[PDB]
Amino acid sequence: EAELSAQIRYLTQVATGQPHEGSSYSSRKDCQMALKRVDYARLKLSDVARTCEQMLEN
Amino acid sequence: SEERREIAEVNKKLKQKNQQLKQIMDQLRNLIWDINAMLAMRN
Repeated sequence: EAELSAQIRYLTQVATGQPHEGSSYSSRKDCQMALKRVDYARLKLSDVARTCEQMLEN
Repeated sequence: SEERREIAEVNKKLKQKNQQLKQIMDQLRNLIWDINAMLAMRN
């Protein structure tokens, strides 16, 4: 009874009835763009290494 | 006269080598340009 009454009191102190307009979307978006930059560079490095292997292969 | 054919052999050899080097160089140029463009737009 003590714990649940205390937590209903604490929830009464920090309730607002409003849907919390904060977010973390933009940072996730920028992190996704950074990772796709890295992936693009990886594919291009694979292609350059493959042409180097074709040149050295003969 | 055979040394002329030797010259033609090595000429064809490094013709192919130079064209492959040009492809490697073009891909490096394009990767550098893409990196600089994509990193320039992030700000």
